[PDB]
Amino acid sequence: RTSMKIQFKTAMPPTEVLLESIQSKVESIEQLQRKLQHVQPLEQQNNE
Amino acid sequence: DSYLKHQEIVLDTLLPQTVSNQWRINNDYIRQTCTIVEEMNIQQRKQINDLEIYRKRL
Repeated sequence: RTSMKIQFKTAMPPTEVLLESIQSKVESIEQLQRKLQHVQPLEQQNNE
Repeated sequence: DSYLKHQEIVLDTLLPQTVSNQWRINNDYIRQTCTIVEEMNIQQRKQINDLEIYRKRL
């Protein structure tokens, strides 16, 4: 319960600090992934 | 994130390479279609000429 308190408070601070910086970069990285899924689907129809 | 941009651009280069060769094949077909379509037009005109010519003789 000391650990859970101490650690998870650190985790939540590390998470929210990361999240603020990395949720933006996630969206950046994840919206780029969706572009492969359309860049592939067109590729096949053109090859076909 | 930078790696993903190198990965993405490669796909769309192939989209163009396919696009160009696909339009290039169709481009060759087009000329063939117009070549023969004329020849068929020539044939039909000559066909109709005989059709009435043979009548007007008889």
